[PDB]
Amino acid sequence: KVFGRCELAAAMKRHGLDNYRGYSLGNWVCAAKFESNFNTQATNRNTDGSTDYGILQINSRWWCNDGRTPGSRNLCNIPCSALLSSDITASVNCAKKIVSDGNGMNAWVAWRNRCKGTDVQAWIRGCRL
Ligand code: NA
Repeated sequence: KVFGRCELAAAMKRHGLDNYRGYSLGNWVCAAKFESNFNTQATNRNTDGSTDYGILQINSRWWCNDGRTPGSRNLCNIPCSALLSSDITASVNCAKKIVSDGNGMNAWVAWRNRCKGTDVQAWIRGCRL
């Protein structure tokens, strides 16, 4: 599923991402925009052999299990395929774990390089939230 901007914002808010760890909803929408283009099925292989999965491109080295990342942890205790569902619940729960790990949303390279410090409120403009 490819979410619309306001649809994803509303789903993220319902799942409790708005202001989670102090990151406004727009930060999460922006991160999903630049990580996956709002596509829940986005997968991207990294050179170290891990893969990023889903709307928030959660990595298989630490957070999910994909059975093909030797030496990997599965801290969200979830199959990586579950981060590709049209229902983003699993991705959000895992992102909550990720953003609490120490470096906040800097865990997402696209958020740090394309969202951090920008007018992230633009990402929720016009949404009935
Ligand atoms: Na893993």
